[PDB]
Amino acid sequence: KSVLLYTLSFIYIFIFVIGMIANSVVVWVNIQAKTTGYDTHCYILNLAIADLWVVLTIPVWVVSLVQHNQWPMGELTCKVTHLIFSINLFGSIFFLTCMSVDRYLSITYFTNTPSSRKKMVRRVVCILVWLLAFCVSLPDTYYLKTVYCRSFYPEHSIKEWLIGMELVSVVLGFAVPFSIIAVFYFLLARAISASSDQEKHSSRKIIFSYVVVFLVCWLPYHVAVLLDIFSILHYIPFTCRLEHALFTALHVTQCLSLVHCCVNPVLYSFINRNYRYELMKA
Amino acid sequence: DIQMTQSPSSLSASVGDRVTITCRASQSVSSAVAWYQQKPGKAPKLLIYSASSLYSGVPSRFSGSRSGTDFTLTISSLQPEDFATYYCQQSYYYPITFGQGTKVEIKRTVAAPSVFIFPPSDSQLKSGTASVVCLLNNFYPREAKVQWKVDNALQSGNSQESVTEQDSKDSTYSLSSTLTLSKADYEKHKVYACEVTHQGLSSPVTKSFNRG
Amino acid sequence: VQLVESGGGLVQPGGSLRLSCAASGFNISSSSIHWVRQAPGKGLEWVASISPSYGYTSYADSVKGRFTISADTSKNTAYLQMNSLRAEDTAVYYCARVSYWDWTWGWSKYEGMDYWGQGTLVTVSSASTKGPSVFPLAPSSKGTAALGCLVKDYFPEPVTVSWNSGALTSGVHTFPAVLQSSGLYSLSSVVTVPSSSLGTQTYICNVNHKPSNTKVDKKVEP
Ligand SMILES: Cc1cc2cccnc2c(N2CCC[N@@H+](Cc3csc(N4CCC(O)CC4)n3)CC2)c1OCCCC(=O)O
Ligand SMILES: CC(C)CCC[C@@H](C)[C@H]1CC[C@H]2[C@@H]3CC=C4C[C@@H](O)CC[C@]4(C)[C@H]3CC[C@]12C
Ligand SMILES: CC(C)CCC[C@@H](C)[C@H]1CC[C@H]2[C@@H]3CC=C4C[C@@H](O)CC[C@]4(C)[C@H]3CC[C@]12C
Repeated sequence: KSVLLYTLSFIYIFIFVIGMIANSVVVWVNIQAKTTGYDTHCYILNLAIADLWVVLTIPVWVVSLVQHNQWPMGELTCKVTHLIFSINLFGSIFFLTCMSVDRYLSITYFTNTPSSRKKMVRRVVCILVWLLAFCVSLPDTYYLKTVYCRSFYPEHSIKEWLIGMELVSVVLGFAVPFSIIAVFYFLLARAISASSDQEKHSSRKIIFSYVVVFLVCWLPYHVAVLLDIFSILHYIPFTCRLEHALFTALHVTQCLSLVHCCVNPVLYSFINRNYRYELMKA
Repeated sequence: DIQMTQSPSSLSASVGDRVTITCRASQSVSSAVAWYQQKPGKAPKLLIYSASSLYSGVPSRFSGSRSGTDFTLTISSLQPEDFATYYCQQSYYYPITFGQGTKVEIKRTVAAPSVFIFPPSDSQLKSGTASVVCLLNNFYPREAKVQWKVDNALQSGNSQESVTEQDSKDSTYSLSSTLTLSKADYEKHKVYACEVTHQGLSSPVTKSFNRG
Repeated sequence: VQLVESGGGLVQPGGSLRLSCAASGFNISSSSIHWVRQAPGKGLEWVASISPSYGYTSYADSVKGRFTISADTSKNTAYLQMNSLRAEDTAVYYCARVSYWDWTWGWSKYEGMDYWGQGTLVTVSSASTKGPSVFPLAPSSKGTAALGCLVKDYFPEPVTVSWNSGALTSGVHTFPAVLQSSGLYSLSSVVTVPSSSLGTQTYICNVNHKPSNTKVDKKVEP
């Protein structure tokens, strides 16, 4: 068992390093490009910031995990980290959702809109997404305590609360984002197909990756969590093999999930020719 | 509407000289500017787009910059094919507003204007409208002052001035000022005159003719 | 990209017109189409713009409530309809494309008009066709004399003047037409020749007017 935890620790260290470097570079280039006459996008900067915060919080999780699931730090760290991580993760997911619809609208609706109006719209959307992410994340930390750091929900209906929270994490966390992103990237692909000039410059094998990496990142984790919750409901028989399999699956898929943090810079900005040229210039 | 002033209004630089044209906005526009080039009676082309990017196709001589809300177009060597007005556009705020333009013209040495006076043909007197013409030929630079004073009685408010474009060979202009009156009014007066003042003239030249 | 305009022509004041810019070589729906106007011998001006996809049109102040811009994607075309035209609308209209690129969505630049069509003169003049009247600017009394032909009261433009059956082409100037107050154009064409040659070789100027196919060979002589 300790072998698995050590392997996951190594993977986490690698992910932390890569994500930190990539997000820092992206943010720096985004800040500096505005002096060269470019028009950088607010969503990319906010997404980079959110990924940077999650990566910064990873080390606390690694330290807690290596310590045989013990929690040496106090309750203050419990609350602060479980709040920061959740807020940043939800913000990143919501920005990935909003970015697809913005990209699609850029080719049809915003073709003849002055830059000032679209800039104002983008700022409003960014503020709204940040506020919504914080509001959705707050309840989880609202009832988090340590004594083993975990959540102690109200007893009278404790059962419901569990599933309650889970539903949100699958309804507003992965279901709707995937639905919207897939639908709007398919529509964008169709719109590019309709035109002829755009075909030569752009490539249709990048949008498919955009819409598939989300699944590759967040489907195993959610299915594992749903299996765990169903097990906690005693629907599945209680067995040592089953509990061990669930534990291993949850840990490995959690480790895989954070790859979502370090794969955004490589997928949304690095492959962009203009960004690469600007980076080489800088 | 965002007002965009542009200077200098008119340039004069010989081939090979550098050129600099400045565009001043009113509010702050973030790098949303462009510079075109309208040849005489032709569709303008896009020279520079965004703050400083160069449209693919233009020679490397043309370049742009930015400083707060003041933009500038700089040309290293002014090739003979670069003589045409350049306009300044901003795209940040609708409605889009262009600039006045800064015509770039050939340069040469000062040359005096040849002045001539032409009365109206007796045949035109039948129509009842009499026109007299003062002609300035083969002069430089564009600036030139022409005035009418019939028997020392200054006339103003009724006259048409027309100038050509830089001559292909000599790079000189040519100006025509037409004075229009009525047959009775022309017959009433005794003598007519045309006075020309120019940079290449030490003193004004007054060419006068009598009605008979 | 081969944008081409159409339409245009003399229109009585207060009439109406419909200019059409028909694109090609690309889909119109992925870029906005603007209309630019240039008054005779003046700077450019903006008129209207349209996004063919969902039709979000923005107009200029001088044309607000008068000019309607529409798009047809089934033919890659845009149409500007103008009504209640005033005397100040005399100008030349171009249609421009504000190119948009998707392959740089994340890190883009403030685009600008790049492909312009040709002009289409729109003369809103209440006058009618007329034939030019040629008058001789004879040489002065008294080493190079000058003489010319003044063509007055003609409409519409243009007019071509050649001196002595095209024999003379050096020292001959034809000034641009000037719109008189009455609304009929005037134009002087003058050439300078040696003083001695006068009185020996007869000089004649050719005034040809295609709109009324009027040809006049005026014999200028002192
Ligand atoms: C390293 C690590 C990575 C995780 C990756 C994803 C989820 N959790 C991780 C986690 N833990 C476990 C789950 C609770 N989670 C709270 C939370 C709030 S919102 C949220 N998202 C759920 C998915 C949805 O798509 C977006 C929102 N998750 C954080 C704490 C981690 O630390 C392990 C603790 C030590 C041990 O495992 O013993
Ligand atoms: C308690 C804190 C650390 C967790 C709450 C999330 C933090 C990270 C959030 C809350 C409000 C957020 C800010 C809200 C708005 C903007 C403007 C944008 O143009 C750049 C990012 C920036 C400056 C955000 C940075 C991240 C931020 C500070
Ligand atoms: C994260 C999930 C659950 C919610 C995602 C909702 C996002 C995509 C919604 C929230 C507010 C919405 C914006 C509200 C207002 C406008 C202005 C309009 O002129 C264009 C569309 C636009 C820009 C909307 C795009 C979609 C939008 C950004």
